Amino acid sequence: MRECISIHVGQAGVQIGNACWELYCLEHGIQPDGQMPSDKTIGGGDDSFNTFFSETGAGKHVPRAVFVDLEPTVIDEVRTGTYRQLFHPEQLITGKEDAANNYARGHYTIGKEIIDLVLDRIRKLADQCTGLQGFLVFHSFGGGTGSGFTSLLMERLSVDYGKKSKLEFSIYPAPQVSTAVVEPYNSILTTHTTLEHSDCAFMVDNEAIYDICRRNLDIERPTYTNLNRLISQIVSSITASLRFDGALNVDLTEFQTNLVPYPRIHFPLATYAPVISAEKAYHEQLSVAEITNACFEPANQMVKCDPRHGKYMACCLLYRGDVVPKDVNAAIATIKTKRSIQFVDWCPTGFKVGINYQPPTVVPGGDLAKVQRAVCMLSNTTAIAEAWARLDHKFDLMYAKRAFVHWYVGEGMEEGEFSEAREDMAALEKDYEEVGV
Amino acid sequence: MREIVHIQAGQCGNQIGAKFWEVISDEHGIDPTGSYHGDSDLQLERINVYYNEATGNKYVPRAILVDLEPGTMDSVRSGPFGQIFRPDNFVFGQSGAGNNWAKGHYTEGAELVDSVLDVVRKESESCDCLQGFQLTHSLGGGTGSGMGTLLISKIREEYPDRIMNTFSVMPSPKVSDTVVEPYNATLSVHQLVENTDETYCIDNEALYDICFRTLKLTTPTYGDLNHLVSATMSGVTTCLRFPGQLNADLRKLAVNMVPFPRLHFFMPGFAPLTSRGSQQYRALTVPELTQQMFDSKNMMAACDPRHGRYLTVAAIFRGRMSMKEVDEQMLNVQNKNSSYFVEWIPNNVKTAVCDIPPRGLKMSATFIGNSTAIQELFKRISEQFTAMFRRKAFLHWYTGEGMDEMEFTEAESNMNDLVSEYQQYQDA
Amino acid sequence: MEVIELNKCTSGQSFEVILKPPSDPSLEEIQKKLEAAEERRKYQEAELLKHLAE
Amino acid sequence: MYTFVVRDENSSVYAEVSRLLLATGQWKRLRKDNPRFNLMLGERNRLPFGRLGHEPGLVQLVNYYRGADKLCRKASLVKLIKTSPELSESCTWFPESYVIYPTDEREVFLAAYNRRREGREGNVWIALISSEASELLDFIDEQGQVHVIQKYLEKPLLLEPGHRKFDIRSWVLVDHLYNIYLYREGVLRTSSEPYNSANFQDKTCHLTNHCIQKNYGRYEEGNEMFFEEFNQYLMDALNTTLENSILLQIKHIIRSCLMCIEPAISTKHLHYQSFQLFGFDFMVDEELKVWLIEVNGAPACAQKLYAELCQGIVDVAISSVFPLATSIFIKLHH
Ligand SMILES: CCCCCCN(C(=O)[C@@H](NC(=O)[C@H]1CCCCN1C)[C@@H](C)CC)[C@H](C[C@@H](OC(C)=O)c1nc(C(=O)N[C@@H](Cc2ccc(F)cc2)C[C@H](C)C(=O)O)cs1)C(C)C
Ligand SMILES: Nc1nc2c(ncn2[C@@H]2O[C@H](COP(=O)(O)OP(=O)(O)OP(=O)(O)O)[C@@H](O)[C@H]2O)c(=O)[nH]1
Ligand SMILES: Nc1ncnc2c1ncn2[C@@H]1O[C@H](COP(=O)(O)OP(=O)(O)CP(=O)(O)O)[C@@H](O)[C@H]1O
Ligand SMILES: Nc1nc2c(ncn2[C@@H]2O[C@H](COP(=O)(O)OP(=O)(O)O)[C@@H](O)[C@H]2O)c(=O)[nH]1
Ligand SMILES: [Ca+2]
Ligand SMILES: [Mg+2]
Ligand SMILES: [Mg+2]
Repeated sequence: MRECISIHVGQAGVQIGNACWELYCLEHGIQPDGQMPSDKTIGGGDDSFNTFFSETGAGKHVPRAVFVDLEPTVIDEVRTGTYRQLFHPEQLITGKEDAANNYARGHYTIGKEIIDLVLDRIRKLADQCTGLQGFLVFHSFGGGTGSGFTSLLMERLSVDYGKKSKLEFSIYPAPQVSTAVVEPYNSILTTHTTLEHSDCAFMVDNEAIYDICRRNLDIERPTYTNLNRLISQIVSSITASLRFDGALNVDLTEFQTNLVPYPRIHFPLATYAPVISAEKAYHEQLSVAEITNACFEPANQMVKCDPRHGKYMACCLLYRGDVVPKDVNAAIATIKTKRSIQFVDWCPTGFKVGINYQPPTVVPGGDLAKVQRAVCMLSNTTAIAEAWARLDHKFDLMYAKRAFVHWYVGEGMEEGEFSEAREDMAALEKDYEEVGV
Repeated sequence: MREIVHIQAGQCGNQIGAKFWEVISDEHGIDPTGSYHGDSDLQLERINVYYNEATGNKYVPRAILVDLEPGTMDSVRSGPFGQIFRPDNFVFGQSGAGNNWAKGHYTEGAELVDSVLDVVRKESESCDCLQGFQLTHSLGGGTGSGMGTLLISKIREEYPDRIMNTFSVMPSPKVSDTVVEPYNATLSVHQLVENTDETYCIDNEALYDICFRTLKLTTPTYGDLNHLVSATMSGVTTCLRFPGQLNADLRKLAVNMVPFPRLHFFMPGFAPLTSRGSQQYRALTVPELTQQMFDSKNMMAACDPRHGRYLTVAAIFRGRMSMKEVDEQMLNVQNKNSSYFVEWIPNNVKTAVCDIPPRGLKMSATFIGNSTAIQELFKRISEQFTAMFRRKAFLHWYTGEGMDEMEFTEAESNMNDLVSEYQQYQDA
Repeated sequence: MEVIELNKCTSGQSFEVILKPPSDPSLEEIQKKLEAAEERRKYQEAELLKHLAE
Repeated sequence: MYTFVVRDENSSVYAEVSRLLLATGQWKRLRKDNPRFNLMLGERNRLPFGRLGHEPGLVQLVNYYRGADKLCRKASLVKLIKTSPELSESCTWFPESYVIYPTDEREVFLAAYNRRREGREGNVWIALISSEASELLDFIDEQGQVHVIQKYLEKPLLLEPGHRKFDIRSWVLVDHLYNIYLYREGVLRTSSEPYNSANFQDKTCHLTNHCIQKNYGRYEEGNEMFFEEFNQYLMDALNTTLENSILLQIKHIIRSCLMCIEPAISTKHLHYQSFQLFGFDFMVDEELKVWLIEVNGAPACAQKLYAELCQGIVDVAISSVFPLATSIFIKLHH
């Protein structure tokens, strides 16, 4: 057994974190108390779930988690909410005034004054790990803390834990629930600085999740609660192999090995199915063929893009529920004849498949319906570069006028970091096009 | 606890400031004595933004009342909410400023300013994490314009990394006949361009025209004008006072609204426009709020939005309504009127919804625009200013207090530069 | 076409299926970037206070 | 009020569409970089498909299919016909073609070429035209970009009086639902100077472009015979009709080509929608057998037909998606 530390930075990171840990506790039969009746080794263990949970002598199962935000409001809701005795107060770190949707303010101004304290509290979790494998970092691209502080943290984690893997779950900005007009700036900045320090990063466009919630859960105007509970399902499907017995993606290095052959192009596309409204009565259960065919619809992806106009260099299918290999391979055979699935010439056309027999857990009284089988496809496709093009265009429109740049220069950032960040993204867009056509 | 320190200076500033405190105290269920008597925890969650909490369970506005004459502050003390304010936060002289910016800034105001700063300091020390300051004042008089700007300058020296926010009432010949108001206003705008982060341009031209034309009040009082100011001030501070996602503090608001540091003068709007006592029995639809809040007749600055382009916009809706319908309607406005929103700032309109409405309205909407059309307001002041200044008329009132013509020329230059700067980004 | 690497346990199973074959800065440098930012920020504030003192 | 943007100013076809959309009084033209449009009449090259369909409260539509280049580039079409099982090497209506890169399937070309020498049969190929291989390979190596060696049709159908070569242009509109609409009016782009068997030097009788014919305009106005007159010629001189002898084969070729790529380019369950006007170029041999020459992604129209065709693009491609306040097309059913 090898431990994984989760780190939650900013409002988005923190609030997505809560959704994730609530869901993990339900999946493992852990209570808000922290007690886990089914666990028979009291005071410790080397079970698969112990990758995410340490244990106390009183039998309390406690997340390998630190929550960091530069303002107390949201982390206070964790301190006083349903799962409050789950966490030790040294895991919940808060500042006084936030980064004001300013990368520079999060990275330089407040990042310098808070970074040593955060590495200290991360170090206190690493010390109680027998074989720490790495970090799962949750954050937004658009917030100042989420962008600015995260990129700094990642740079430091490379110094202090050079051999350890670092995975991201990054929230890509969308105008329908965005809170700032400079989110393109912040996204480009933190991506440029974090690129060398991230081994594999899962991008979730809030636009995609918002539309999935409208279209498939029949929600008129999705809140963050609606979004986060869907995000948590996708994150759980992805982390299940670390928390449960299995032989696919069982340590963080395997995510890189299986999904990321080029280090820079480390942004696999996630696609999830089925997403079914709970308040919908009479629902025809979708077959293995139908949910597996749904993994090639843009409308089920975490980022809206078109894999047909691009190339795959890796593809994992992660099933949860009543599924056997016979029906998966039959589904793939049909799908290959009906759809456009080009791999790059230097990779084999193929699929790594993991099945856990337990179907997805739902949050009780939630928006998602219980289902007999579900799947998350993790595909490294060049079509995700569309997301970079959109973001890079919005950047260019603002930056050509130097709009809002004074806010960043005012916190000590040089104007040249903008154009360095931008031309790094130009090179990334070029790397993707070179691989893809 | 992200505290704002409020300052009100001069007749106008103290009058609109007093009305701000009446209105928000009522929305937060604070009575004239400071006691909470509300029926919702949403009123108290962010009460500390504007109120100190004293012993008992009493709430004292973090408010500093400043003037160079006693009249308006005796009126505020004698008024219904007057007992709510801390008595040591009334700082007043006896001389007056005689509607003279030089007297407020340099001579009469210089004598009182240190005792104001002591009260500001004491209020600031008591804050867990001060975010900044808001000032209410007119630019056309002496104390509010001259001393108000001096105070801004001094506060910036002591607190250079905090946000400075003003509610600045622009003079109009429809409301005042004092001949020297363009001088006072131009001098004050010179100060505001350098030393504020966010200024709400509340234009007496617009306030009067709304009262006369739309509200059909043929003899408007200052009270009728202020009724529109207090509603706007409630509206634009909602996001600071209630739990919310968008523009929750002064700095975030500034980062969303101000793409270049000098262009920080905002054009506020409000729907529905009401007069006091005349009841709105009919609640507005989300479509009507959205049409009206963007309408030229609902703007508190006398500027034609069609003569410019919006750099940034904050729209804030209040009451219980469909969020879906707000989104549709806001998206509808900017897609149907696409050419008025600069293409070089993507997604520059941000929308907030707060469940709690103002008193007497079920539905309301408050607009905050950084539009290049605000140049028309400055151009009007500039024309009035230049007409006098080219013959040096009424200038002895200012030179007699020690000022030089050079200051006037500099102020004129900086404001004319501001105007051309808006024109630059209007044609980009 | 071809299944490989089939592993089974009580919780689930996993495998691979092939259709077709083929054809970091130091602690020091971080501090110097943070400190220079702070010096530029402190220079801006001192220049402001110089202008206000005038 | 709908809104649109114009990003190819050279398009003779979509200039008339924008003019007609403005004339309706329910469409407004925005400036090219304003993203808040319902319709993009997009640029020829580097079109930003990845930026489309991410504007809330706007149904967005573009006048190109992303991936339609695979049908419309010469080297791509040969590869597409060769490798797609639905078209295949066995495809009877596309001339024997080979992709040739300068200094690839040059080795496979020479094998089939040297079989025709032993066979004692017509061995002319086009790049441009020559019967000896040595000329063609050496022509490509010193030129620049990739080229196609395609079998030249020795035995064209010829019009009388004058003994002239021709090609047929058919315009096809593929809407957002992937209905395939053949415009009823096509056009024969004719040769004027008579067809010579031996003389390959004079590239005028052999290449039937509207521009390259510049005697000229003797037999018909601007070397453009339309379908009424060509049908009449077929009835008189050959005792057949246009519909029966040629048009069924065209209908077949068009539908076969567009069905093959439908999975790759359809916008059915996508976040933006596509339509596109194509120009199929057809050659007809002496046996009245139809042959595909090329597919053009951004065709021009013939001067007489602009008014009708462009009004049809508005009716079926645009007003189908964006409805307002006697059908010129034939629906090719699949
Ligand atoms: C003595 C110098 C006052 C200058 C007053 C300007 N106004 C006028 O109507 C004046 N007209 C002008 O100045 C004209 C005439 C020449 C051409 C153009 N000018 C502007 C008349 C009062 C002149 C006879 C009104 C304001 C005036 O309105 C009246 C009396 O009709 C005033 N309103 C008030 C007022 O609002 N009083 C409040 C309390 C109050 C509020 C604000 C204050 F600053 C002071 C007191 C209490 C009343 C009951 C209320 O709430 O309505 C006091 S004086 C402007 C809105 C145009
Ligand atoms: N999915 C999701 N997105 C969120 C959530 N909270 C914020 N966001 C998005 O993240 C961006 C804003 O960043 P935040 O994480 O709120 O900002 P922050 O990291 O707290 O940084 P500062 O507040 O600037 O210090 C916008 O794109 C929001 O839509 C959340 O709970 N879920
Ligand atoms: N295999 C073949 N057999 C007979 N004629 C052929 C032929 N290939 C091409 N042609 C002749 O050459 C002409 C032009 O060919 P093609 O359309 O491939 O070139 P092109 O694409 O450069 C013209 P444009 O650029 O305007 O679309 C045709 O009109 C046809 O008459
Ligand atoms: N809207 C409004 N304007 C006012 C009020 N009182 C004064 N003014 C305007 O403010 C200007 C005079 O400034 P005032 O505040 O009275 O002078 P001060 O006491 O020296 O600050 C003129 O343009 C007046 O019309 C008021 O209560 N409301
Ligand atoms: Ca155990
Ligand atoms: Mg935050
Ligand atoms: Mg006065």
